[PDB]
Amino acid sequence: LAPGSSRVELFKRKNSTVPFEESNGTIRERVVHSFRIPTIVNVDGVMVATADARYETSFDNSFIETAVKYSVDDGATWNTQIAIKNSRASSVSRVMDATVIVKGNKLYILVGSFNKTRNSWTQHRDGSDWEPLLVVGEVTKSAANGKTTATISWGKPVSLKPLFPAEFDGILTKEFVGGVGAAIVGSNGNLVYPVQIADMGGRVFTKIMYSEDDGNTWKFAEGRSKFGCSEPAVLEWEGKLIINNRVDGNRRLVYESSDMGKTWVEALGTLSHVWTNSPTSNQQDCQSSFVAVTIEGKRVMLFTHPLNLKGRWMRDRLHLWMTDNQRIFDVGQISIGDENSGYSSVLYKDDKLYSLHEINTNDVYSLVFVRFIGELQLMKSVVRTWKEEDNHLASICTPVVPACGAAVPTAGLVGFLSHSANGSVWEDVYRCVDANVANAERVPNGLKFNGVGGGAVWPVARQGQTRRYQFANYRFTLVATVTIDELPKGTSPLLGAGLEGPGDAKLLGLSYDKNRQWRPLYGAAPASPTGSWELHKKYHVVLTMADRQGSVYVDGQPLAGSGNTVVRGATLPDISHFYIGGPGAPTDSRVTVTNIVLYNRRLNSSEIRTLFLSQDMIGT
Ligand SMILES: CC(=O)N[C@H]1[C@H]([C@H](O)[C@H](O)CO)OC(C(=O)O)=C[C@@H]1O
Ligand SMILES: *[C@@H]1O[C@H](CO)[C@@H](O)[C@H](O)[C@H]1NC(C)=O
Ligand SMILES: *[C@@H]1O[C@H](CO)[C@@H](O)[C@H](O)[C@H]1NC(C)=O
Ligand SMILES: *[C@@H]1O[C@H](CO)[C@@H](O)[C@H](O)[C@H]1NC(C)=O
Ligand SMILES: *[C@@H]1O[C@H](CO)[C@@H](O)[C@H](O)[C@H]1NC(C)=O
Ligand SMILES: *[C@@H]1O[C@H](CO)[C@@H](O)[C@H](O)[C@H]1NC(C)=O
Repeated sequence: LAPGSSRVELFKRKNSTVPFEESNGTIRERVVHSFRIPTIVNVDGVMVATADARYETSFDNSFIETAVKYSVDDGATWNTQIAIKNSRASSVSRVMDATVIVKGNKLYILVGSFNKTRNSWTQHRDGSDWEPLLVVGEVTKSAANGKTTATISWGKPVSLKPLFPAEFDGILTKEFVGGVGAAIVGSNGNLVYPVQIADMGGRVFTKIMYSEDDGNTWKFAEGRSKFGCSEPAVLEWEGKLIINNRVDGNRRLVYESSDMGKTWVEALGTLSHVWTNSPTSNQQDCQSSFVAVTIEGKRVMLFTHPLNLKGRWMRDRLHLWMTDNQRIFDVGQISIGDENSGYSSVLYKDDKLYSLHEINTNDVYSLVFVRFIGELQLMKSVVRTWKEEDNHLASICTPVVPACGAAVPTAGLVGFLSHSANGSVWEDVYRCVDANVANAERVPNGLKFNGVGGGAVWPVARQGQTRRYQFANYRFTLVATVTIDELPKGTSPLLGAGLEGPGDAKLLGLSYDKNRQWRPLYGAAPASPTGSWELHKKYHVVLTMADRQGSVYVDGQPLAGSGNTVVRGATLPDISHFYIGGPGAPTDSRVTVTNIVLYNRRLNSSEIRTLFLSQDMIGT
């Protein structure tokens, strides 16, 4: 966990007590084997932590009730209750998997309820022992002489089953549950719940169940995920709802929707497929928290997920990520060493960052309450860097084009390599994904390469487990200022996006040859000379790839062949990295490149001219 940060075993396995109330009223303090499925929120000043209180064993299909522990002193002190009771219909009756919403001084909890099944939910024969329960709680935060206090009265639970269609587009429905963890209140005031639906047969999938009348009605919105998507999380971004899904056996799928879920678009230019369940991505996946907060004047999203280096359900190394839907920063591990963590929750309150997440030892589970001093600190530092640079760049008077000129483009400006560097790392100005460097010597705002393999590699698939530049495969705009320093024996590489796989494939890219012509590479079509360039002279290159199409620009003008289809078929390309210069063959590209900019969209033509018109102004 960050140096400075700390934690406390808030819901301690086999130690902590919950007031279990017997059939006939008596209430007894009772030990609880494992506490799993945490969520901690902030109802009007009073901290609320909800969880599965699994009395006898950690297994899903045993006896479970929803416990809370709220507080009015930022964790100094804590009270404990049992928010929802199970039916008590057998020795496995349970309510679980709370998905929580907070509006005003009310808490709307949504849990799955089962009576006697001993197998898990997707494999049930019908939905007859399952019920979707809605429960509301109200925080009453009265005080007393320099000492606030508070109560939470919980209401009888209400079943949502009569409002669940038997059919979705002809998909027979079996059962549903909320996504797990915190959901939200829409900026339009709706109560929105991401929910996971199992059909008759075990296919699972995701949807938005919302309320525009504070709890009284619920509507199942038109759109859905792909099959294999479960435990969705949700937040609102620039008028849109963004739904991050858990995906067993594959990479995490992300969808955006602008109509409260009526239509879903897969977020291929931003967050989809970036995150995953294990280095090899074929393991069971794991719940995540995905929360919109404002830090240092700026709205970012916050995302938690373990690396699972150990695999299966160990869920070691919980991580924390922060993104503005453009850049993605890895804050670090919020958990200690090789401990096995699990489902987590993050909460920003009165300028303090916190977490409530699982720890697992021999499958007996605890919930730790963590204080993110370190992380927050680091988080502000980079939000400061994003604002700081966005604004700078957005404040450069670029030249007026014969019709101050249009702004330097910063929207979806993902990364940028300028002046800061050394012999083996060109650093990202937006502090997220640096460049790996070789045989280079510094020049203002960039590197002059010279030597076998001199160039730089901006990891794309080579990034590894988490793939933060996953976007390039859908669209990108790669920009750079260059000169050719020495003529090439034949043809050498200048700037590109090269393909994972055997051989030496490139998606789109540009090279120069012995004749002083440019050789743009458009997918697998063979390079063919075009134009003229003059050693030493400064050129503005921009490579552009969208709609499976590519274009290359020199001096704001597109070279011949631009627009050529660059990849065939439905699968997205798997870009390995972007190359600057000439990072098998002993490639010695003798060039100097400076100020490389990266965008998650296809900049436009006037946008490209803005950059061409202002490249001697963007540098750090
Ligand atoms: C209803 C239920 O089974 N809940 C469990 C869920 C589910 O089992 C699985 O995601 C696929 O059905 O999994 C997990 C889990 O740590 O993986 C915890 C949940 O409590
Ligand atoms: C519960 O754990 C606490 C934390 O250290 C400790 O004080 C105490 O020994 C434990 N009580 C039990 C049930 O043994
Ligand atoms: C309620 O149930 C418990 C369970 O053993 C019993 O001992 C308790 O005193 C009961 N209360 C009454 C008044 O029966
Ligand atoms: C489950 O059991 C309870 C307790 O008797 C019953 O009233 C409830 O309605 C049952 N319904 C389901 C979800 O099968
Ligand atoms: C080079 O600089 C980067 C950050 O600028 C740093 O991570 C690296 O360790 C430095 N030194 C080496 C060995 O390249
Ligand atoms: C180019 O895009 C910029 C910003 O996204 C915008 O100002 C301008 O209207 C666009 N021009 C075209 C060609 O649509």
